[PDB]
Amino acid sequence: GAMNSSNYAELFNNDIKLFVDDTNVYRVTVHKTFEGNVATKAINGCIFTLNPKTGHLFLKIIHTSVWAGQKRLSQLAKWKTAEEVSALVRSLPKEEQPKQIIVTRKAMLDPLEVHMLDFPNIAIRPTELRLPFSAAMSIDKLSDVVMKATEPQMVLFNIYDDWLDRISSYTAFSRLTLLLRALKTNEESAKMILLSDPTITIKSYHLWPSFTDEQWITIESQMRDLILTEYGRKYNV
Amino acid sequence: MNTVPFTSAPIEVTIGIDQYSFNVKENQPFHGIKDIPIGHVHVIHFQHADNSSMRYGYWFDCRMGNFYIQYDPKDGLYKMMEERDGAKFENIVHNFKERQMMVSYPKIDEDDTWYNLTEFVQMDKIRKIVRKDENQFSYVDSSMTTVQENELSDPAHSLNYTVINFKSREAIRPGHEMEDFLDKSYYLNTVMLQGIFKNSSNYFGELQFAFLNAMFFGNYGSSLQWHAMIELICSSATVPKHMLDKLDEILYYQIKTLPEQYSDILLNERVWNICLYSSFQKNSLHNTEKIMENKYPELL
Ligand SMILES: O=C1CN(C(=O)C2CCCC2)CCN1
Repeated sequence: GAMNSSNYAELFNNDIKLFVDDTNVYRVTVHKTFEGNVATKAINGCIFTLNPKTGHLFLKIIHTSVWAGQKRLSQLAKWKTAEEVSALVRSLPKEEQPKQIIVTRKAMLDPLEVHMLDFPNIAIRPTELRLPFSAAMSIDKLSDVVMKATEPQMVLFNIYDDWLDRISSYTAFSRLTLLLRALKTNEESAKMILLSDPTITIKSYHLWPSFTDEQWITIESQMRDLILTEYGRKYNV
Repeated sequence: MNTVPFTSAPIEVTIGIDQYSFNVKENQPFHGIKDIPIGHVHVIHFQHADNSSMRYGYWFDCRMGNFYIQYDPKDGLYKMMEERDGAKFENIVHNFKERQMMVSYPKIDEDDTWYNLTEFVQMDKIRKIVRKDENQFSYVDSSMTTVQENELSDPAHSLNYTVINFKSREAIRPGHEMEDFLDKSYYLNTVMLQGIFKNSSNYFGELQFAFLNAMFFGNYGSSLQWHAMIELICSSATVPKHMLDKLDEILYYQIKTLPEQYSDILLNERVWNICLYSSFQKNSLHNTEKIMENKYPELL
């Protein structure tokens, strides 16, 4: 059934699974019209589909043309998400198809179940984990490719860079979720932490800086301080 | 009028006939039910005084044969049987009538309740849902499961209602996943009505039969089928006007007949609130919404 803290090591076992996050599929800016009414303007979005074991990110860019002339876009966005995940699954060789797909928001369950009826053996699951994948658009290279897209496009990333050469997938996921949580809580400060030292750079083929092991320990503590700092600023503690 | 004689009543029992109930005491001089209206199906049903476990009963139509009830002390239940010797049967009934050993099916000038609960119910369709071809009548009880319940166990003792499943490939056309899930018209009109039931009369008949098995036997899978068949219509944006009007009448009489005290267990809060207040047909069931709001406003 649902995925939570009791069955967390299951994420890193050898059954292929994907997280699906739809929080950046339908994105808008709200503004005033010349008549002083309010209107939305859609901007490009993305489906965040992640294999937590390998780091493979299937970033399906959602171009604003897909909303043209459509109604009830926040509902359509869930179904378009399920449509695209189902298309991705069908495009993968059998031995690469997931055994489970975990949706980060429970409103994605029925859309995805309905689109995956052809795959009765793939489990569609919710989770009680609150994951910070909404912050994916705070990663500059992902935000850039989304905003520059002129048409529907799928781009493939490893969201863990080369970390798996040195650490386990459990530890890599822990790092990723800590970085994203910090980018979500105070983006300016998080990016300042990540980029305050010009001698540590982001390789062309990577998403995050090329930190040594000791430097990741420092970075990771600064991120926890920031999350604790903002927690204090928020609740006045 | 027709008659269902009883050989005897050796055990104390509450006997139902259609929407009526009456008590027979152990070894009371009871020999059956007379004045049964020709033209409708009927159900004769039983709840033993010493073990309310297993309500059970028989769906029959007197036009199809001469039927009687006889207690079996081995299997421990009142059994329906057919008498083929028509002169034996007529002779028996006449003696019991002459001795006034039969309770009379009530004839009421101002009530059309049973007709309105069985309008579309046919014995021939009951016998395809309840499979036992060597009898012209159909046994149902509290415990019998449905084919759908059996997929999620004895196949001979099952209720073979039409399977309805909203997250199934039958319900959802490739490429219309959102459309078909949010608006079930395709599943209702093409798959079920044109494809499986052939007409809305047969659809309503199964819906009505399911309700009555839910109410009279507490049959849980029957209640599930009745609610699924309501929800499929209410969740369809395109339903012929005559079906919506008739559905409102069907449901009105069903809610009207429901024992007030059983509504907690025979009515699904989610389905009813969805159907009356959120669904495409939320404004198309005026009679049903009015009786529900006045009779069971707690459920809503
Ligand atoms: O089956 C029967 C008939 N009875 C009636 O007609 C009573 C119940 C409602 C109508 C008055 C009770 C005796 N048994």
